Amino acid sequence: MTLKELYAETRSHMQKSLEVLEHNLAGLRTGRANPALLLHLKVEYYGAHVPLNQIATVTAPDPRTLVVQSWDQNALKAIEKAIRDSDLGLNPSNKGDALYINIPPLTEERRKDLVRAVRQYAEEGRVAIRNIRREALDKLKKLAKELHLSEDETKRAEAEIQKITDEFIAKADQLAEKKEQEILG
Amino acid sequence: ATVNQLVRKPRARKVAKSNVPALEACPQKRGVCTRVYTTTPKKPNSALRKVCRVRLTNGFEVTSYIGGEGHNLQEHSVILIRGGRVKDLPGVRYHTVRGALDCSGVKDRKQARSKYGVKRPKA
Amino acid sequence: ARTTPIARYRNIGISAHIDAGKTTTTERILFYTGVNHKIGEVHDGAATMDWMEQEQERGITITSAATTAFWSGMAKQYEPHRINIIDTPGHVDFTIEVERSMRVLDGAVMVYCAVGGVQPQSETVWRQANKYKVPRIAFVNKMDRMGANFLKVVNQIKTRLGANPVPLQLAIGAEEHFTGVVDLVKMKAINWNDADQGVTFEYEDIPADMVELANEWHQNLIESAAEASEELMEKYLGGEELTEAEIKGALRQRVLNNEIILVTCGSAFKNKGVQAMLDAVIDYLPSPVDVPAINGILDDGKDTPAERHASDDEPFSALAFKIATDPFVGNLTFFRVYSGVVNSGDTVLNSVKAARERFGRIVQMHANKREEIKEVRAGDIAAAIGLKDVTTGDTLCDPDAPIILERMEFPEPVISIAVEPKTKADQEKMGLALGRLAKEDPSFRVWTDEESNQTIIAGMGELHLDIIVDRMKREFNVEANVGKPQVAYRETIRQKVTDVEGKHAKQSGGRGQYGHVVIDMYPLEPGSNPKGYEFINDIKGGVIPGEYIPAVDKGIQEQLKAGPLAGYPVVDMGIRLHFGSYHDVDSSELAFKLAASIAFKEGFKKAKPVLLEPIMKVEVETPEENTGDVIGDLSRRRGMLKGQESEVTGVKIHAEVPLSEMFGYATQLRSLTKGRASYTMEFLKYDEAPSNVAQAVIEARG
RNA sequence: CGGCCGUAACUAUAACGGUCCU
RNA sequence: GUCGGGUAAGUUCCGAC
RNA sequence: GACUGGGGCGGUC
RNA sequence: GAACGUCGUGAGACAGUUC
RNA sequence: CGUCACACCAUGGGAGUG
RNA sequence: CAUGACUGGGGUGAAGUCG
Repeated sequence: MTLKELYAETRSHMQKSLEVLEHNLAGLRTGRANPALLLHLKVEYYGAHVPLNQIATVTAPDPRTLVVQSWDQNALKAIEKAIRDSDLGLNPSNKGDALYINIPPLTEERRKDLVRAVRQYAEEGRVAIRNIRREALDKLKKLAKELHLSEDETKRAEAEIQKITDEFIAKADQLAEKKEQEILG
Repeated sequence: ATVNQLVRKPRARKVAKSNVPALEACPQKRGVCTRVYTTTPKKPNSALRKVCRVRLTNGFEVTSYIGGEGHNLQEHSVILIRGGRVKDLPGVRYHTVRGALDCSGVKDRKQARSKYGVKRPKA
Repeated sequence: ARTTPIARYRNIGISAHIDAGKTTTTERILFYTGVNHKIGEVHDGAATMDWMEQEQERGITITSAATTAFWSGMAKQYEPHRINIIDTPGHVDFTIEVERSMRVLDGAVMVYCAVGGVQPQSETVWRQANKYKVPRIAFVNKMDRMGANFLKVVNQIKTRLGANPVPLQLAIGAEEHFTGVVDLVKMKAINWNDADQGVTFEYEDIPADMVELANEWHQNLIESAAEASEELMEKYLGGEELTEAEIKGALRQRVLNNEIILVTCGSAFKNKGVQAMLDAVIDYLPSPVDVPAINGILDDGKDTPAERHASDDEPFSALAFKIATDPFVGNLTFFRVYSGVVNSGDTVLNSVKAARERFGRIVQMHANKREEIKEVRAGDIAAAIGLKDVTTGDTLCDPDAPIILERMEFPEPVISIAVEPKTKADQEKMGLALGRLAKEDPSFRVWTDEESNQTIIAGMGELHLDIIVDRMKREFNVEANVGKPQVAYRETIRQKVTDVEGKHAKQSGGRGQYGHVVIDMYPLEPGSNPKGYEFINDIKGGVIPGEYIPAVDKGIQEQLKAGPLAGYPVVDMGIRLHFGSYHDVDSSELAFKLAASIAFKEGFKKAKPVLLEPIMKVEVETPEENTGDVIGDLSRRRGMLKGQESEVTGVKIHAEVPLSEMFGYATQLRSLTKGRASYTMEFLKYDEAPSNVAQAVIEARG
């Protein structure tokens, strides 16, 4: 174990935890009226199980409407089963070649129970990156003995892994913040 | 018992429990219709029947049966509850009047016109 | 009852746009016409107007209350007799409602703003209205503004509006210095002494500069006159004068046959010269002696024409022309009686939508007071309180008498503005408003589905479309530009994807349960079928037990409809069971439930939806300069044109615009076509986006 | 006075199963 | 911290988890 | 123990 | 001053918390 | 037969709130 | 008497897991 190979491994690992974080934010069907709402409805296209972007675009003018633009008349429908549902639940209206979407609860309330979950799950993702820092640190301890780095040296190097973690924490916050604009859409 | 045992604690009655939330001692009650369901019957029978939650004028919400060979209610249409529970459908101890308020009524029915929604056919 | 005949009843209208001074003109008209105001008060400014500060103003005026604004001769100039002013419209564009109103009144006064000449709103209504026969005289109002001379106003009436206008009056002064009108038919020139009336009027000079004008306008009167009759045309052509009697005869003839539009002047804003014009309405525009009849056809089929004619002895017939909702006992349905008589507490017939009516209490609404009456006679006008199915345009007749006297029904074209909720709070408020609107007006339009797809709102008259939309967005709130149109769909999903495997082969649940299917989904014709759906067994009982092939298949089918698709079930897709496994000699209910469950988890993932969106036939009628602009509106509204043909003052574009793409269509359309358009929106088809519909809409849009 | 992994009807959780060491 | 409450708005406070 | 871009930790003698 | 978690054989310590 | 998932229904307890 | 974060047990259901 040399610093460079630990870092290369860490960069791989942490990225997977950061990906778990992206997942964790996107994966509660977000704050009902979102783009991330609709990736719980991967739509079957060309016999493939295609991601949301290839069948629609999702714009938002306010937190109470969700406009889902689908270039073709047919396409708007196949997106429509993702605005709708009951865990992605909404009641769409046709306005554009897009649905402008009136909210069924009581000026929304299904958006809340999901948004709290999203932020908690986001932190579970961050915790995962920090646990990866712990594993990286464990390896940093082994590396330290091997290259004869002292306790202070390894703890400074561990702090450096923690700073690298914190870049992904910063990105985690950014990821969350992007989902926040969706929630506020 | 015995006269004595009766003079003390006579024969108690029995508060008749009228299975009906939309009581108010009425033949029927107006509603609003929350939605239109299609729940399944009990174990002995099959086939999905039509029902719907109603927001009775007295607040007392309750699902009413929508008998007839042809539904036509909306998630806002105003119907009139009558009574007569239904077995296969539990909790559904009511039925929406056929041919009243903002509801509709069976179509092409030529037998038992009184019931359902029909009044003297094409002659 | 009545004492004055049909002839000495004058059903006359005022067709006047907003630009002539909507408020001022109506107050002044109620005063002017044969007293519908407090006794006297006709000299000097403000005192004239004491009647309206004390009680009711506006309406439509029955007049002849015999104490002010009369003339000395019977049926000569003003009054001695009944003059009923039923209003006419001349705003925006022509509609069936505009046509309908013009027919209740027997004559009309078209009113123009002097400065504006002929504004857009007046012309569009006029050319279309002329085709369905409407006699009009022109009243150049607002002579306290510019255009307060014949030449400016008259060119606009010919050019913009397409009538033949001609001078027969000369104005004295122009703008603020205007104070008089010269009558070139009675040969007086009049200076009005008050800014309300003109009592203590001074017959005055014609200024030297206007002597010439007056003589030319008199000559223009003679030229116009001569066209009436072949005899007059001979005399004119050589040179020979057409005397007072000749011109008077010609004026009556040409106005009643709508061969001309006489031009008069007088401001109803500075309130001088109006009175002279109103005398001419009484003298020369039609009365019920020229229209005592109303003609229908049977309500049962269209078997025979049936003609009504005035006579108390003849059965009742009346045309309802307006509905108001009085808080007294509800809806008052104003009607003009053509024949017969109706008495309070009678049964009358709604002889066009075939309902029996209970004629309750009948009232005549003066513009100052409410007076309950018990009877109406032939020629009388009144409002009945409480009717079953008689509303605006609807026919009233005796207890029974089938006859179509309504030749344009109360349900009217879908010209809509969209009232849109956005929150559940707004959705709740919407529901209350729609219920309320239906009960007062059954002929409004709404488009709606539950919780969303709601509402596109249409009115039934010029005030009406605005009034209904305003109350919903203002008083009862609404957060605009979200939901507005009803929908309904089916899937048409197709794709050749050989695989999805569902294999369950465990000990769960209960006994050992095994079910395995592999299915190939292959394209089936994108129909309009909501059922779909073709199943082929490539391998039958060897892949799942032959006895059980429907149960397993049914379990997936139900579940698949619930999975990733389009919100509309697997429809117009072909499905091929071609492989699978499991004990083909054993089954249980439980086995098909597990088999279906695993099959469904794999199954949702692979295919390729294709469906439909509603396309609306949007027929837009706008003035012809907007051919550009309708196509422009369509571009901003992803819409297209499929034919565009001229229609009178306007062009009629036959556009296809998706129903789905409206944004409060009338508002957008008006903005892009400069307020001049009208439209109807009817379903054309739901579409797969066909080549012409997709290409054309995109084409307009860029 | 423990861990790692897979898992039921929209997800998320996993009563359940597995497995390593006490 | 999260939910609830009080507030026009409550990194404190009170009730929960 | 010292060296040490204060010293200490680290590292080196 | 005192305490918890954590670090240290320990004196004590913390870019932790707590009165 | 009893947990333990779910989904509804009514109901006891509750910082307190009206 | 109405109501409340959360929470307890009861009842149905469709019947799943575990025995």
